[PDB]
Amino acid sequence: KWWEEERNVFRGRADSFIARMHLVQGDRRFTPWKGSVVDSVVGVFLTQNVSDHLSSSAFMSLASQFPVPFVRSTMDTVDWKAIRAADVKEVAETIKSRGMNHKLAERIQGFLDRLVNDHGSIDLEWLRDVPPDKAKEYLLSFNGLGLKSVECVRLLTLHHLAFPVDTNVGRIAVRLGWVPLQPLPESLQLHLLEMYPMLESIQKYLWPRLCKLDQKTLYELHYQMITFGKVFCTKSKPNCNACPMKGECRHFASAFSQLRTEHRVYELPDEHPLLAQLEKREPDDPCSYLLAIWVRGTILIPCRTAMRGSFPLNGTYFQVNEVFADHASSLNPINVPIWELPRRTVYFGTSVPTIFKGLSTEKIQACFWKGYVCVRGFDRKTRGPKPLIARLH
DNA sequence: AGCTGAGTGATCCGGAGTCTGAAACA
DNA sequence: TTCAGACTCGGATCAC
Ligand code: SF4
Repeated sequence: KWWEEERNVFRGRADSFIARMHLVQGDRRFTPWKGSVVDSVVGVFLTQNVSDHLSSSAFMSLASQFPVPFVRSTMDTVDWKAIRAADVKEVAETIKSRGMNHKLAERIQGFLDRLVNDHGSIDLEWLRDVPPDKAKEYLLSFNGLGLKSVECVRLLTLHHLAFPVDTNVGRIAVRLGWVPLQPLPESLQLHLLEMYPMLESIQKYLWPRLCKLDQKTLYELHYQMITFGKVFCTKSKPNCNACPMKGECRHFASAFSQLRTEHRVYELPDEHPLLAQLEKREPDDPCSYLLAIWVRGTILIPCRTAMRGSFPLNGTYFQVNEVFADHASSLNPINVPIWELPRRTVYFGTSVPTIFKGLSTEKIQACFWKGYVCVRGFDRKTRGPKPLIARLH
């Protein structure tokens, strides 16, 4: 029964959280994405020890290097048989921009070899049928996957009852009024808030509190937690004064220009005849097409439209207001000889934390309601990632 | 008692960032 | 003013 009270109090903290920020991050509602499960497995391979934008870029580089011949559609966008028949050198060169490329490429090749010598064709849709316990056991039975990876794959793709704790989640849960930094032990004397490394097996002390909650609740909690950690709780100087839990974050009680490059531009309606070469935008994005201005023009495209959805891990790599830069439209921008359209801001930069540092709360709210973020570029022809043009940031 | 052994504890893999201290000059 | 080396988004070992 005492277990019950703890569970209830945690449920309450979560509810206060998922709501309080819901007035800031807009609508983080569940939206399904296409794609097989092997896409998720390769993605969780790829994002093991690298930042999110770099991992997404490496994944799309893999996708464009070997695209599936093509005309929740659980069909892999990458012809993994080609990678099975490929060589280690070239595939490591494919993700050379990520690091660890030899090691990761070898691990991917070993995983694919294990799969094919197990049951022939490359397929894991049947993981959706077995009980979650045995599926979790078999996924963990692989090499190169710890517990965080399998928990993440299960929760965000197979919709089980799981909670992956990345660095942000552990830091957040140890720094707020939630579980302290002394779960099993008793420090009781530190006299500072240095946040020395406590990203570890704490889950045995946290998972019991999160045994019985809704799946959508856990999905939204994870999504909003990671974006909130990206924007508000950074390892170096959080904008703690501006966090709505300033009256509740335990760390805040201890004490009490070149980053952003924005251009006020106009968005593109979905029925503009000059956009006929732009993949025929799909209807499941709150945000729309954008155009960057300096007779002159340069277009912007949303991420989900650019990739046709079907991104691994249900597309949690990307922010809600995240757009791509068309490489062709950047190399030789189009001359379009348009003022009465609504004016919107682009907030260019290089990552999520870099752009949002130093900003006041109202500016954050504005850029989440009628704002946008872009940190990279994209080529329509080869469907591959490319470095961002230096003409803006 | 004299050999486990459990568990961590460093350390690794590796590009691209940024951040930060020294130097330098006043 | 430079700039250069340190540090920052897990899973294998391997030593203790
Ligand atoms: S109150 Fe400040 S330090 Fe605490 S989580 Fe919010 S932004 Fe971070």
